[PDB]
Amino acid sequence: MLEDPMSFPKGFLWGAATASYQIEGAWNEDGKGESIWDRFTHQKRNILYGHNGDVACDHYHRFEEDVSLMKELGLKAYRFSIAWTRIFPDGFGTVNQKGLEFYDRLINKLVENGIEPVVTLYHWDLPQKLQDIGGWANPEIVNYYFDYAMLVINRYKDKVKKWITFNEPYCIAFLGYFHGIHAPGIKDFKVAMDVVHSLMLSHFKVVKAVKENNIDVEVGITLNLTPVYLQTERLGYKVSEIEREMVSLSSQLDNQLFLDPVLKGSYPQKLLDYLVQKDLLDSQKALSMQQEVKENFIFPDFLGINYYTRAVRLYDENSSWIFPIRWEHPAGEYTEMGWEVFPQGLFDLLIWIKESYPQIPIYITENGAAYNDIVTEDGKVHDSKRIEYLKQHFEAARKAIENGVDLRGYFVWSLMDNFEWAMGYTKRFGIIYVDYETQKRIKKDSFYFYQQYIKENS
Amino acid sequence: MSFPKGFLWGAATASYQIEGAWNEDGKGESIWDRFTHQKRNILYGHNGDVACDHYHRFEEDVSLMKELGLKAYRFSIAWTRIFPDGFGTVNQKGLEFYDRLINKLVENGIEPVVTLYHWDLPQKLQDIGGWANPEIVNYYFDYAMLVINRYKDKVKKWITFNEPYCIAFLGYFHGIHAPGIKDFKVAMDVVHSLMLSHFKVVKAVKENNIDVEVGITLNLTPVYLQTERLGYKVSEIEREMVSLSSQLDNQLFLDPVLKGSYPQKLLDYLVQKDLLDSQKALSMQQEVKENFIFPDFLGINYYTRAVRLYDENSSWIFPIRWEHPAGEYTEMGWEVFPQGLFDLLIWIKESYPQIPIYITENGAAYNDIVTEDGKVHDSKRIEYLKQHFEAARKAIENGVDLRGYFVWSLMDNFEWAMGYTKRFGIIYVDYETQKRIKKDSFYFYQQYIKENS
Ligand SMILES: OC[C@H]1O[C@@H](O)[C@H](O)[C@@H](O)[C@@H]1O
Ligand SMILES: OC[C@H]1O[C@@H](O)[C@H](O)[C@@H](O)[C@@H]1O
Ligand SMILES: [Cl-]
Repeated sequence: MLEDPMSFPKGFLWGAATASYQIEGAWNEDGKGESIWDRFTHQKRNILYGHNGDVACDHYHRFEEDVSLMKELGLKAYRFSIAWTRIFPDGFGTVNQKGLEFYDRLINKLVENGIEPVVTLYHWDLPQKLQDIGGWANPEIVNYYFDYAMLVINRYKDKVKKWITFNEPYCIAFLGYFHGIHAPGIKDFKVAMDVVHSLMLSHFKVVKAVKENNIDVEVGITLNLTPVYLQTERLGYKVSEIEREMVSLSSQLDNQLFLDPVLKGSYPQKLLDYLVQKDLLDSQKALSMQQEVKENFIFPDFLGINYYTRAVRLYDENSSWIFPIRWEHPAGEYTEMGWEVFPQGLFDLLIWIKESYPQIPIYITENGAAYNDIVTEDGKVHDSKRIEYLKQHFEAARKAIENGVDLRGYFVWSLMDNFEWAMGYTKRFGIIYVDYETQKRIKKDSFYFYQQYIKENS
Repeated sequence: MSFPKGFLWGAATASYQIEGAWNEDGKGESIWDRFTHQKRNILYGHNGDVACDHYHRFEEDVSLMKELGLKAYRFSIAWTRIFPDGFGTVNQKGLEFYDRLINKLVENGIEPVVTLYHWDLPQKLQDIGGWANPEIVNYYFDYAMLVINRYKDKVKKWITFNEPYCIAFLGYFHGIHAPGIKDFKVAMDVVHSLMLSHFKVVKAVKENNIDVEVGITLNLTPVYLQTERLGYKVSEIEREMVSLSSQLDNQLFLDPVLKGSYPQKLLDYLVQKDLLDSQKALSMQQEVKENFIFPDFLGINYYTRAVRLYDENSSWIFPIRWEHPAGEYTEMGWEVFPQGLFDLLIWIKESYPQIPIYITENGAAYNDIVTEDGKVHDSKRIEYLKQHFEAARKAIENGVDLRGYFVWSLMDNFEWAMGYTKRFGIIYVDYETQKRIKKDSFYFYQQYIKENS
């Protein structure tokens, strides 16, 4: 007998996500200090086409129009980040009132319109003045971050009930400090590992203070997770032990390095051991890292997940990577990022978290796709592939819920086309198209699709 | 709007990829027998010792061709089956194999098209420098003329080389193909040995009034600018540097083959970057000019395009990087882009002297699964072929002298450094049993040939 389909729970947070550097512009206005991304994009050869976020989507100026679009869409929630440099131009010291006033006005406008604000405290825009003294590799950054975080939490806790300490610490550490393709452009694995640990301790400090002081907000963190699959199993071959081990270690670096500390109070020990055995990490640091996460661990209120695609990997002795593995690209649909469209990966990932970690509310804090959108003569954007991407992932999410995953919300990346970091403006993820010459917002077909989807699933 | 009368609908294979019997009947060792027998060279330690065992099973395979309704079949002759040491003693068992294959093809009304060299140089000749040793040209020529003279009554189309780009750069620069050397200057030597080898064969055929056609197969990758995809203005430096990268892929072999000179701006760039001795640049142009002869046809292997853009940070020999456009990709990580085949063919027609063109390879790798009822529902391969057939048709409609189309491949086979992990066949091969299973694409193509002939 047909029992009602499990649907999205009541109160499920259908949302859209942005980040301060990617949309705000006004990079030097009203006392805002220089961020590491201001510095990074103003230097040669770091960004495609020499693009920068000086203006971006001009959201600092046009936020009222953007909240109006959010209201039209029927978003239950909006995830955005606060620019540390608008609050503390120098990272610490004097507070910039005009920065507070911007966020006061944005947050109030959201609440007036019935949209739940969800704030990312750190989405990659460290004050350049703190980078000048080591940045995340300097242990004292932990305290400067904490002071910033508690200031904005105490200011906005009446209206903002969900706080994300960090967006994607994997990217911050390894892209910012190992690969150097993101600000601050450093290229040193051991420094990247110091950063990993600084971010964890920062996170725990904020979670601990909210709990200890009985502040009525929820604190979580956002991790990018990329489910890893074996090409050997795709081919129907037998998997060797060495391949199983090496691919698993590569998966642990992507997926468990932050998940394990955040939810279980320890780093993945096999990965740390490997990194020590390959002289990529000092034994003394591996040991102290482990001791310190255990000492400081506290369980968060929710887990945020950024999901886009999977990886398919296989053993490769000849590889120049830190593990003897190579990637394979399975046949199928790919985005302008060269990312495989693989909704099953979202389902598999969510089931894996349910089965492998203590229960915790989960939010998908980012999911979306980049297509080379064209504005038609009638001023429309017929982004049918984006619609299909989103429909399929929404259904992956539904199915996870049907299997008892505690999913409480879903934030499309992005509300609007924006500055895609080192790729500049070349990658469009919006459900709203932004003409960068005029700053006109054009609703893509995906906007109308999402609007209807929310209506039918709330 | 129709395919011309007598259009050669075909399928293509290569000796090392299908034959097996790698050391039977006195066959010499090739650089691919050596390459696959060293560790770390091929995925999963795969080798071509057995492959599809076509050496033994060719009669079944020819019946499948007949069933398919192929007008033509492109295959390669293994030099090491004919001259085990590359020169000297002629092996009769080798000759007898190609005798029987060619006879069986002709008997079934299928036109044989022979690639003389599809990458399997005798190891004995590599021992003395291979394609970098100028004497190779004469060893190759003697092999070529022997087989041409033997089979010219039944084989009217001969391809000197399959993809000299791959031979030189993948074999002698990147070293991911046999013989696994990594030296760009040696690769440029190889480029030139291949061009002179080509001209020598074309010349002897025409000079001796041998009634066959001689061509060459080049892999061509049409190149597109990400900057144009984004609707931005193109800078002069990007246009120049991406253009140089396309010339290395495309014009480096086309220009000598059809026009009798190498692309000068590329040579100049390679000289400027100490990638090519100035002296060699000069001699290359002079020697190609002296030996140039126009061929009877051009073979094109087309699979995909490249989208490129400028990158000063790049570690490649040009300051460029690739972009991956949104769309469908194959198991090779290749964009499905049938427009690239049309654009490429219009470009050949507009840029070079008129010449019959054959698509000597086109196809796609998908991760084929045999169902529980013994079928393979390769609907994506069907879609791939359908769209590329339509691009070929559009090229004809627009005045391109396209005279045939060979699907890569008749059957799943050894995909070089990827081993057996990539399946390009319209026929599935179970390597444990050597069973051939017709994929859905087999019947699609069967029907398409009947409707377009
Ligand atoms: O690359 C697409 C998006 O991926 C997310 O993980 C990041 O948080 C965003 O800042 C980025 O724009
Ligand atoms: O990569 C697929 C195919 O591409 C062609 O260019 C080559 O001639 C074949 O030997 C190869 O298997
Ligand atoms: Cl309080």
